[PDB]
Amino acid sequence: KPYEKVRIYRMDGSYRSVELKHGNNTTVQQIMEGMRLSQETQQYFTIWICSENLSLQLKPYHKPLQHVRDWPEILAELTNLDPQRETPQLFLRRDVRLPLEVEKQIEDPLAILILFDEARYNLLKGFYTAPDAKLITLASLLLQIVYGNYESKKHKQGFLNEENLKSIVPVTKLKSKAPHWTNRILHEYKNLSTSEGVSKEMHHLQRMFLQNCWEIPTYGAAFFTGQIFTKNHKVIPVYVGVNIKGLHLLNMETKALLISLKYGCFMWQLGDTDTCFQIHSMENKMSFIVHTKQAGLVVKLLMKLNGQLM
Amino acid sequence: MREYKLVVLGSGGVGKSALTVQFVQGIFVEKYDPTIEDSYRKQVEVDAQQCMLEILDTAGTEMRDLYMKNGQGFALVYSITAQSTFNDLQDLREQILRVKDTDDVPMILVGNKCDLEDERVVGKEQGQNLARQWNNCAFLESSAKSKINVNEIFYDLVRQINR
Ligand SMILES: Nc1nc2c(ncn2[C@@H]2O[C@H](COP(=O)(O)OP(=O)(O)NP(=O)(O)O)[C@@H](O)[C@H]2O)c(=O)[nH]1
Ligand SMILES: [Mg+2]
Repeated sequence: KPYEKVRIYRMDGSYRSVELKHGNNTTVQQIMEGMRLSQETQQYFTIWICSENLSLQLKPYHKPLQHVRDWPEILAELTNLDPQRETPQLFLRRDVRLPLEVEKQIEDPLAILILFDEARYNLLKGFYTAPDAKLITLASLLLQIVYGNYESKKHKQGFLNEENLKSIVPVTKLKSKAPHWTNRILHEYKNLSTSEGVSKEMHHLQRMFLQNCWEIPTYGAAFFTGQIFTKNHKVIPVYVGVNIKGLHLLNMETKALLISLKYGCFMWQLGDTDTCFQIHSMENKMSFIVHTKQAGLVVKLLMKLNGQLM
Repeated sequence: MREYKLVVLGSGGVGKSALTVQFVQGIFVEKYDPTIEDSYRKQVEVDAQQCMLEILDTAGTEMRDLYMKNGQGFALVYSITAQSTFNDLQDLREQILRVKDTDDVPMILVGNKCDLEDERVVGKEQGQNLARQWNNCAFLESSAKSKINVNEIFYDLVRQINR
């Protein structure tokens, strides 16, 4: 009769409860088996442990409930965060190792909706830098997906208010850019709806959204936290994004893209202190050091994802 | 955008997950995987307003008092194919009224698997009779497989919560 279980969340706040057949010794691989996912759907995702200010992808052999238990110690090892305020949860998210070439052929509706939800989450949080036109296109697709077909009666005027805009553009653009995009967004939204060449099947629209995200530099990135000193060495807290394309630094406060480097165009070195790593950018003779107690994790991921590339 | 806490209740195998997944994700769940406890979120438009539905998909094989405390609307699901699942719903209805301490609870009786006419055990008039017994409760026969009256389950609960 009795059994143990854990909630595995997704970025929309939904969750699935999974049986823990080996209690807190149950592994990530065992939990993934315990989901409602095909061997089709499973290979694209894995378990992450996430609190408000640190999200980490777990290995298949990790025991996630023990990482939850040990979160204060993990935070102390990897960060300088307030442990009390960080309560971690387990999430099903995109595997950072998933090659873009593999993702581009995905047809499975469930896999698509899971990737879509996660991409939308990143977009609205400001982690996707892109030109105004791309963001407008993404916003138009979100209107079609969330609201269905454009109807002049419902949408032409007094629809795209500041509350509504919050659900379709990055939070970083809401105040100064987005209010000037409404007519452009509405135009593309209307065009989607009235274009019979555009499939209105939900998974088709979600895949179109993903197709527009795939060329964004930070797409599919794992993010780490750190600091750089301006080259009077004023501190700039940063997000370090690592994905199958390369390395990306965002200003933590503004989410502004500070630099984006593709694999094969830069080198890295773990600092001998282990509190930082150095990056050397090519056809540039330019260098910088990122300070972070996640330096070891960053360099190991860079090695892995660079190693994957043919 | 108002939030609506909906709860899908009923015995094992009646199609609670299949209905919820069809509604939320537009996918028909073919394989039977007994639920422990799943929650879904879905924005929809009902009566000219955007509504955020939080749908609790519960275990039928067997936390219940808490589900009823927190829930604003309840879909009580049986399979027209299985008498016992229909019989099991009386006690759930009574439990909800006890926990809420009122008859005035948003609710809908759902006879699922109506695409399986060849296997029907519970007649539609028996379902209708039970709904009337329940203070003229809302009633639908649905199919998660054929997409018959799936959205209507959840929209009706939202309308009931709004009155
Ligand atoms: N033909 C048909 N089959 C259905 C329908 N709804 C569900 N099923 C099937 O019946 C089985 C059980 O469905 P499921 O949604 O898992 O039932 P449940 O009520 O969630 N079970 P539990 O309480 O154990 O989580 C599945 O094989 C599913 O495909 C329907 O409307 N028509
Ligand atoms: Mg179920």
